[PDB]
Amino acid sequence: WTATSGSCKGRCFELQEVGPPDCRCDNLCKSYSSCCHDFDELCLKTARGWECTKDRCGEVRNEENACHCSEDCLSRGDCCTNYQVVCKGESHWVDDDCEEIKVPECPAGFVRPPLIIFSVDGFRASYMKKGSKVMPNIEKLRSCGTHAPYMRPVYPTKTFPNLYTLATGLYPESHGIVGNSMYDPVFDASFHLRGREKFNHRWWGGQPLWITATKQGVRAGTFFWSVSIPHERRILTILQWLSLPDNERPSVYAFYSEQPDFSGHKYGPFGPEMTNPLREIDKTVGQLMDGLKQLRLHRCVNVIFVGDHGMEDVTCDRTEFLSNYLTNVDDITLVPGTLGRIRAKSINNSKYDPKTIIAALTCKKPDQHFKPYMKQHLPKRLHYANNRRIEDIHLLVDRRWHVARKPLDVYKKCFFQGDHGFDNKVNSMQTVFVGYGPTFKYRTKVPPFENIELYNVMCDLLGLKPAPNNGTHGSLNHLLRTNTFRPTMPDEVSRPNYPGIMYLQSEFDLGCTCDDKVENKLEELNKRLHTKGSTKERHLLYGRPAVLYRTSYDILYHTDFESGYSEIFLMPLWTSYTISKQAEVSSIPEHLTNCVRPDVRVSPGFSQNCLAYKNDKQMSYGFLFPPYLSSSPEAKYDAFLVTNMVPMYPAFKRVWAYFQRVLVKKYASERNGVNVISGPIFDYNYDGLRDTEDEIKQYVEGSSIPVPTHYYSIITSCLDFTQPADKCDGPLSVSSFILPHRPDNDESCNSSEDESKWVEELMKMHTARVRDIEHLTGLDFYRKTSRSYSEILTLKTYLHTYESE
Ligand SMILES: *[C@@H]1O[C@H](CO)[C@@H](O[C@@H]2O[C@H](CO)[C@@H](O[C@@H]3O[C@H](CO[C@H]4O[C@H](CO)[C@@H](O)[C@H](O[C@H]5O[C@H](CO)[C@@H](O)[C@H](O)[C@@H]5O[C@H]5O[C@H](CO)[C@@H](O)[C@H](O)[C@@H]5O)[C@@H]4O)[C@@H](O)[C@H](O[C@H]4O[C@H](CO)[C@@H](O)[C@H](O)[C@@H]4O[C@H]4O[C@H](CO)[C@@H](O)[C@H](O)[C@@H]4O)[C@@H]3O)[C@H](O)[C@H]2NC(C)=O)[C@H](O)[C@H]1NC(C)=O
Ligand SMILES: Cc1cccnc1N1CCN(C(=O)c2cn(CC(=O)N(C)C)c3cc(Cl)ccc23)CC1
Ligand SMILES: [Ca+2]
Ligand code: NA
Ligand code: NA
Ligand SMILES: [Zn+2]
Repeated sequence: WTATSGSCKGRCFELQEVGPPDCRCDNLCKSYSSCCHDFDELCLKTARGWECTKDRCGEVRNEENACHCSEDCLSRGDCCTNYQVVCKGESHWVDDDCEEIKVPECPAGFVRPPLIIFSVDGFRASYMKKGSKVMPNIEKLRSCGTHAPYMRPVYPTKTFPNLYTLATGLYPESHGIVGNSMYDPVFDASFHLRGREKFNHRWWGGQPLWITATKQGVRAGTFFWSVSIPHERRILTILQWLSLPDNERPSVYAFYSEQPDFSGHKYGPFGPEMTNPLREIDKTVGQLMDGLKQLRLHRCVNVIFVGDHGMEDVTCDRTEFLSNYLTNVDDITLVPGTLGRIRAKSINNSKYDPKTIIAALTCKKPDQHFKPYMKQHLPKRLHYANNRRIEDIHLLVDRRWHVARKPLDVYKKCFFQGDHGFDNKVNSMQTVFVGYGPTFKYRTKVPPFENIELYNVMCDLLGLKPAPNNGTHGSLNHLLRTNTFRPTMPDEVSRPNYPGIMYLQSEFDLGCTCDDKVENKLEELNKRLHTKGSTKERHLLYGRPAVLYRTSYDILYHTDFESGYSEIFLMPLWTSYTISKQAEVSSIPEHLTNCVRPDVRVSPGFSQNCLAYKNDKQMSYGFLFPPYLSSSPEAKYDAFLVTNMVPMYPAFKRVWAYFQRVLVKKYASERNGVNVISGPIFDYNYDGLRDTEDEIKQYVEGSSIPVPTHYYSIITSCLDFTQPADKCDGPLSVSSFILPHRPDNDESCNSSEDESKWVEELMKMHTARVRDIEHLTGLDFYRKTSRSYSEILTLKTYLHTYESE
């Protein structure tokens, strides 16, 4: 209930929100039906429109006008944004040459440059270039400030998950807004795009920037606008707030545009009707910048122009129907469209089974345009699993397609031509970032980055300490002229042991065999030097990774590779080796086919055993440093040490052997050598974080050998590929993956074919940032390079996407 009998006189767009039953005058009151009776009359004036004309100049102040062209309007802060151009001979901001802003040029009483966030919905990254002729104001921000050629949204590339990610620096799984539509089984409640449940504070996790600001005494504009308030009025309201006395004036502001998303859904991303919405957004940007210029704030304020996601061509005839796959289609609830989420229709149904639902959806039609996944099997780069609101069964839909339950859902709901929501590495889903202002760099292009990184930078821009988030603070320091946050490397927690030869062969009872019984002073000293780390500078190029948790591990050196061997997990945490462009691939000699060798530096009690693998009918083993890449027949024996062995499903060994035998060499040829770090990952509770030993759900049968959920590799080389990986003078180049360790290759529809037809496609899907592997392993890589730490942070957030230009 609202006693809407109070009045808005002198309160229009008030910054504090008044509590019920008293009526509201703030920019959100409409959306709650809580505005005072006179809100429209007083606060939403429209008379005479939004622009000054020649014959309004000097005019007597008429209070009924939307904006003013009277002589006192500058002092009142309520001129039409074009007042000085029309009435005072000034130029539009867009018409002025750009001049570097080396220092903030702020009026007296400004304690910091204010931040204005200009957010646009559905603004696809290619619009920056393709629409550049019809967006001169945006083009000037882009070319004169700091810009990325695109910014990567989070998955799902929907509106609510992305806008709230932008505001919090968190993955949707951590902030809680995991879709525009959600069911929370603990609340037993639904969140919708349409309605009143989406207002309840229990849905919203993390700490959004407006809250961070307020807690630390930085004043925030009310960030959100009821949909019916027109853009011109949003802008004028912002500019009016900018004229408040020092003590009352916010330091951070937001503007939101429902366009171009609204038209893009109707017309597709490049429909001819899309030009006008782009012109209109540019005009709003012009109005803001002209208004800042009139207030002498145009060289004081930092402006972020930022999108939530792009837009793809999608029409009703490209819909897959679950009714064509499932018999029991009435026993399921589907969240439909550009992603699919499936759960039981009734909790009381004990005949519901996810396993049979997944199988019925798996590789069933030759052209199938979606792929089912249990959520823990989704590519780890999506970070889309650790929330009770994310249904166990997920459908990843191909770009340009929809999934629906039954054909009736699509005609008792073609309307639309555009949609978004697909995999966040899809080109069409990429969106925009431009920063302009004293704190941003001048005419600077920065590499593409993820939207999770921006919360830290907005905090930096405002002098705030960010709440804990998923950005990597310092990875975007290269966007900024100053205010940089100077990160330090985390301290190593566990130091390694360096074991020497401590055990005789006969102390081992591992049930292993090796035909290594084939037998010299110069060569003997040589092998000893290798085992003490003589070749280590070759294979460990960036220092050893640091272990950031408490554990017991050994560094083991070899001619061809170095490893950090965990006495707790009984396998390496990491294995590091360098392959030059000139390296040769050899085969495993016939006599060495089943060779496994005890490692005389490591006790029997901290070793794996061959008997466990013999007894476990489901599990085989592989090696982290591959025998195919040994530098010599004698060095090959090192690759068969029990301390280089890891458990692998036969199905997964198909993937791994092809990576090891074919792809590593291919990369070394293409990249002029590669340094490789590989190892296991244990993430049984799918939180994206290293498991402790008590969380491991699966062991090699009858043993304490834990089974990894995933295998990772990090492949580094020189950015300037004219220099070899092992002699690189400058920036580095990386690609990584986190491959799911699965007992089958059901994920890959073409897997009955030769690995050359499917394995690389699987790996590309499971591409990863080095930072993702850090969270999953508790390791810290690139500790000893010649590069600055912020540049290394940028390299660790890099994701190799495998999309065309
Ligand atoms: C991305 O960045 C984010 C932010 O840094 C990372 O997320 C953090 O990870 C931490 C570890 O997983 C986690 O720390 C825990 O804090 C617990 C207290 O949690 C509350 O308080 C915080 C602080 O205000 C708050 O943020 C939390 O908010 C969550 O939950 C609410 C409502 O439920 C949501 O609104 C909100 O969206 C958020 O949900 C997300 O996180 C939770 C986990 O907290 C998930 O379950 C959700 O699905 C969702 O993803 C909370 O309101 C604290 O209780 C924990 O301590 C336990 O474990 C420690 C080990 O140190 C141990 O000492 C304790 O004994 C304790 O165990 C006990 O509880 C167990 C569970 O019942 C029980 O089994 C035991 O027997 C014990 O009794 C823990 O320290 C932190 O909360 C989140 N923060 C956020 C915002 O998500 C994220 O990891 C990063 N991702 C990647 C990939 O890097
Ligand atoms: C980008 C940014 C960075 C840091 C702090 N804040 C930011 N922004 C976020 C977007 N803003 C809005 O006004 C929002 C608009 N919508 C859409 C909405 O309401 N519809 C009905 C479709 C939102 C939906 C959500 Cl989940 C959250 C915010 C908004 C401005 C502030
Ligand atoms: Ca985990
Ligand atoms: Na076996
Ligand atoms: Na298959
Ligand atoms: Zn949309």
